Amino acid sequence: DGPTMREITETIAEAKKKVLDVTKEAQANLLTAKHGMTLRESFEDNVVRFLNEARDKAGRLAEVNLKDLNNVKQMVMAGSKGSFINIAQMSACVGQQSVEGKRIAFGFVDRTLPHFSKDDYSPESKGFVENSYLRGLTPQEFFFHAMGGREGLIDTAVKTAETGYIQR
Amino acid sequence: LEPGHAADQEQAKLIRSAIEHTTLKSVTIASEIYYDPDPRSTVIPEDEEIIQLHFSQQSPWLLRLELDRAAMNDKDLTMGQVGERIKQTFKNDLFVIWSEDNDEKLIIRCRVVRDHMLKKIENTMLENITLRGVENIERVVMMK
Amino acid sequence: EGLVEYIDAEEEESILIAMQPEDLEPDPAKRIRVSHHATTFTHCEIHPSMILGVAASIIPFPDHNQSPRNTYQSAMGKQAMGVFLTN
Amino acid sequence: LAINAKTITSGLKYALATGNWGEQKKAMSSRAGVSQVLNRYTYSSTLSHLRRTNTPIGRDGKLAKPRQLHNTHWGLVCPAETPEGQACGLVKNL
Amino acid sequence: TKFNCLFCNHEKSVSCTLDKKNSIGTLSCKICGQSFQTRINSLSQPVDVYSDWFDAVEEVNSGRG
Amino acid sequence: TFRFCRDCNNMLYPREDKENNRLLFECRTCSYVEEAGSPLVYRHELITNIGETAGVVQDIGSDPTLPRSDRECPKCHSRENVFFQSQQRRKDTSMVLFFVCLSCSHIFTSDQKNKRTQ
Amino acid sequence: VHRNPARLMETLRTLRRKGDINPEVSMIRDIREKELKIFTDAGRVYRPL
Amino acid sequence: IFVYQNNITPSAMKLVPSIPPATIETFNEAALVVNITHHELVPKHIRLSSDEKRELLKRYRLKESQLPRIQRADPVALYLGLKRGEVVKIIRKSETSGRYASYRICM
Amino acid sequence: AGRAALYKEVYNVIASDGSYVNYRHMALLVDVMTTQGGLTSVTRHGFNRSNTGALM
Amino acid sequence: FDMGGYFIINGSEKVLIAQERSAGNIVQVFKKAAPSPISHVAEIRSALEKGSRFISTLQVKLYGREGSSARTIKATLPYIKQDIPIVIIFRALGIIPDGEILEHICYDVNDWQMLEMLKPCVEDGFVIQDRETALDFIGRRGTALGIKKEKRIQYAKDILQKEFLPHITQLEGFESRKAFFLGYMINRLLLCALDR
DNA sequence: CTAGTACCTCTTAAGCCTCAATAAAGC
DNA sequence: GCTTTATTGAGGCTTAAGCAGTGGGTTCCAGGTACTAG
Ligand SMILES: [Zn+2]
Ligand SMILES: [Zn+2]
Ligand SMILES: [Zn+2]
Repeated sequence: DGPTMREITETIAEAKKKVLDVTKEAQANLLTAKHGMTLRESFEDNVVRFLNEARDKAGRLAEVNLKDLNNVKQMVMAGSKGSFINIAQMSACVGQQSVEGKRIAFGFVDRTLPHFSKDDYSPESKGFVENSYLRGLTPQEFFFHAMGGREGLIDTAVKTAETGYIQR
Repeated sequence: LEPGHAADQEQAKLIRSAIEHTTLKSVTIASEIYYDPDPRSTVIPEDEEIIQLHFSQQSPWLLRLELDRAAMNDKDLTMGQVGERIKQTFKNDLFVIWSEDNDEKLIIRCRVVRDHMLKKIENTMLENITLRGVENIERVVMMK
Repeated sequence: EGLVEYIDAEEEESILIAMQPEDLEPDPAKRIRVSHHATTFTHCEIHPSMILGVAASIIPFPDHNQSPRNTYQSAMGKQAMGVFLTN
Repeated sequence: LAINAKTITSGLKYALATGNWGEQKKAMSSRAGVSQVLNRYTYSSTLSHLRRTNTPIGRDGKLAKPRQLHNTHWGLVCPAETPEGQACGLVKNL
Repeated sequence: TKFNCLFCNHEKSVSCTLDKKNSIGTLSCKICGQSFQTRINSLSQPVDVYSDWFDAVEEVNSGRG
Repeated sequence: TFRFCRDCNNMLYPREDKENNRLLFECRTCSYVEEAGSPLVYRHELITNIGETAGVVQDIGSDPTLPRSDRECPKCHSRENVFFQSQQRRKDTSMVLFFVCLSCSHIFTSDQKNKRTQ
Repeated sequence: VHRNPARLMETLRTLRRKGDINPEVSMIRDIREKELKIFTDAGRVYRPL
Repeated sequence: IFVYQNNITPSAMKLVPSIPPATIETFNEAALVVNITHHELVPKHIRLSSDEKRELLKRYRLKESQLPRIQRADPVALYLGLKRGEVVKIIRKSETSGRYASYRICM
Repeated sequence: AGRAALYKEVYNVIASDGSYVNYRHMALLVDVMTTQGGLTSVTRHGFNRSNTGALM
Repeated sequence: FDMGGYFIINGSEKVLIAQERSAGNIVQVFKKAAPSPISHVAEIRSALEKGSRFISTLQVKLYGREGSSARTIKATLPYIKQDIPIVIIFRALGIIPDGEILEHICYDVNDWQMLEMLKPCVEDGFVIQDRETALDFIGRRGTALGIKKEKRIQYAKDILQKEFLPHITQLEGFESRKAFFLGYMINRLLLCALDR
């Protein structure tokens, strides 16, 4: 319903504002890096954690919005298949796209895509998708999701052979 | 940690510092080969203070290392401990003096006792000297 | 006339590209659109959907579908039985 | 005169027949697979095959980095169209 | 420490010793007994000593010393 | 600071004159000798604050790629600026940004606690 | 090397757009490195915009 | 039992076998600073007599090589000074069973 | 102690994804990898270097 | 509807799949694993763009890891197994003065880090001061029953003219372009090593 | 003359050899 | 006191390993050359 979408959008906006504030604090060297972990890695971990928390909150809001009459929710409760992540991505938010255990790297010169200027660490430019499959994905979000899917496919294709060799 | 000391965070950080591997590379901001014509007089007017406290024979070469105060505070490293470690590693080959921590700028002066091998000696003293910790240790993180 | 220019991989590193002709230049159902933070946009895409290949373009609403499913559909489309030529 | 024309015609025919792209038939490092039988299961399949790209890197190995599509592929290589399996991440379609 | 020789025309009969401390390259053949000495650098190699010996032999033969 | 002979266009090795107790730059190829202006011989700069602001040119602000910003310039109070990050790439480099003003081509750090000329 | 990279790059772009030079040629100017690269070799993938 | 501070020269190592009837074991000061047996991972090791070894072999019907092997230089073997052909019983605590008794024979 | 550490690491890696395997299988695996004097890696340089049947 | 774009061989329709290759005439700088002594290697696959194409993989390697105290750079000249210091190559080209070599390698004299890193290189290359000596040293390796002083200096000069950076030119009229290109390659390698 | 017939053409695990110090025995 | 030893180990090069099963379509019957039988 409309109220649920409005609440999800508000939560996403709050998460984006928090990420922007954290980035501004980091730029002014006002953020204390975690012990051992470097400043860049600490900032990336904090941003990823915030985005994951926002996505989880949006998924929880969607799930509570859905009623027992909902078919997807009923199937998930049955335990046949699906999970919280599936409902969240289908109705609330796809979430951050991780490649090699990290956000989308600057493939170009300090630019993830040509559509973004150099030194753009905002979530939208770092693989984050703020639109569920229902509404659709923007071309940048689509490309990031494609990169994530390619990474997953390659990982499966290599790990199947590795596991077979180990089992042998 | 031991059950008695497992409830104290100060003891945990003390143990972490004791076992954490500390090297001059992490703390040393820079190292330069300055020239000191005489021990009594220094080319840098501000450097004289280092020998002033000494007032209150040696080769005409100087090696000046500038460190990071923030790194010292974070790692709890102190000038006295590193000086003692250097003296232990080098009994009398090189004379080393360090400024008091209270000074705004902290530097260390090392000079070979009575130039071609000076670079090699400096490289060995930087890379092959450990202030404290255990070899083959990168970082130690405490957790609850 | 210079209305359309060819750009290679190397040149893309030194240009900013707008998503739509009139979106970046100037009912919560429409997908969220990234704000036009920049103001230069020396170039722009004729249409984003053209990034898709021959098989991918056949997929209806590829964005609405997960990327692995799109890849599977692209692989499977080559095996679909249908009229390949009129002769 | 006395030019052996077959030397060129037969060589080209062999190169386009088995896909062995080499200076001579005896060569074992000809990097086969350059030429492939055009697929005509459906018109879309033929179009995709005609616009297909191949990577000389061996299909074996477990290095994911080359297989992953770089950000530079935007607008040049289809993000989704790609074979699944050993050839995944190596065979690309523009 | 194996190189060809020109006096006896025997291959692999030449041995070169490079004393970097004294910076001296000495070339000796185990068949004809010919011995040659030259100045060398830390980057010198036995091929350098062989080339120097060949150049010296050519200069001596030409008589343009 | 490192200089050359200025006559043969060659490097100068350092040497110590104990009789004069001085550091002198001279090349063994020739007889040229000079007295070092400053007592600088060796420097490694394990951590370097220079080189992060490199490549700046007069037409830097005209690059579309550089992201714009509306921060007021300290001197000319010009809102228009182009902001970028540290040029040097490292796993420990700070994320401090640098802003260049088109009107005066002045580079200033985003940090407010300390003001940096470059 | 060239002293006025901006003017040369603008002239090259204008000529390429007008059609005097083959559009397939790729010209890239990097201010950070202050380097101008021109590529005409075959096998280069390009798209229209 | 002889304990050294820094290291042992090879001359002493080759001289040690010079006395068959008397067995001499060399230990490092750093190695013995902390007792290994007190560790939780290491189970309880009990030396077995020749008669006990013979009885175990007879009951289980095993040969010398069928029993699990333990390195001569194993820290536990040095701690107990186990000799060649000597069987040691290891009592371990497990989740599946209250305790388990295994045996190991030096190679 | 090495066998116990190997078993604990095997259990941790197996349970990382949530999959559960009975303790007996892990115990047998660590025992076979440690039945010899040292730790016999599961490779052509480990158990395959033992004195088992030639055809095996 | 048929788009053609294939070859009819023995009736069978064969299509040639596009083959991906690393672009030539470009310097690519890659790091090396810690166990290997090399630190950074810059490679260029020079090849003629008009005819008589042949692969010329020229690689310049910086020996010595971080803190090794040996910051030396050696370029693997084609047909020369033993890597030669860049100083000897510059001397052979014609840039004998050390200052000229440094200026070609480093454009901005203000940056003293590059000069400090290159100091060992010039220190080790100081032995060579003549073009003939540099050519002879280059020709030392890969002996094929020849006399270094007799019809080998010309052979080494021809190799340096053709084998070394064939793409930039194939004539001896202007050999300074090769020196400038080598200096640019070394500058890129040093920039990559310094992490800038 | 013409056409058969054969004939020359990417990530580790162990093994081994090759290297640079080091304490004892010769003398 | 000086000289020559066996030992120690440390890396380079090398030879190995590289999910399982299944369906199908293409191409090889090899090039020229000399010597000799009908
Ligand atoms: Zn001889
Ligand atoms: Zn001079
Ligand atoms: Zn301004």
